Amino acid sequence: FNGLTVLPPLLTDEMIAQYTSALLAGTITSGWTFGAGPALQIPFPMQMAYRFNGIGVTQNVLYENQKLIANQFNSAIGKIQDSLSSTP
Amino acid sequence: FCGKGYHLMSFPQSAPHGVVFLHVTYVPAQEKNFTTAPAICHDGKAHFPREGVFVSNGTHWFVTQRNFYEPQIITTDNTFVSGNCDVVIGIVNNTVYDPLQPELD
Repeated sequence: FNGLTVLPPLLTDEMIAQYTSALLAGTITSGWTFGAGPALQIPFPMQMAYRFNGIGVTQNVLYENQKLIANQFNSAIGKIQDSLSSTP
Repeated sequence: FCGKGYHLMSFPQSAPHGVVFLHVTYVPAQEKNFTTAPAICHDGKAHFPREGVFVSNGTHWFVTQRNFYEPQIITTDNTFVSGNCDVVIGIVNNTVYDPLQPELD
């Protein structure tokens, strides 16, 4: 070069991925609580029932369709990677 | 947005070239372990809590609001029924008292 430079970033890629994994583990095992204070563990089906009530659908609707709901979620997550890769 | 924790209120204060917000937040503490189930099966029908969670303390089942431990007896007032008790996974068994029976008016 002729006097220019590209100083390196303080957080390396590995440390950012570590932060992201921390957030995912927190949200899967503790829901909202870890963002308001001490992380309190709650079973994942009950956490999703909480969220269903949050959008105005009674939670029994989730307990009666747990199998179907899980299948739909898995199929969507599987199609996400293919979609990102095929999109130019 | 308005501070870390469940937001209650905020008070403004002037500064020479800006504002200083004094956010008042509520933060939980001193948590405790409990065993829980998604529904109670009684008389062949499933019961769910209207608001809160079914909490067991080792030998008895109770209903309690989610954000603060305050156990109550499971009654028809704080639960609602939906269908027979074989489709939900993890259902448990227990007596669901009806306050109208003991009075027998």
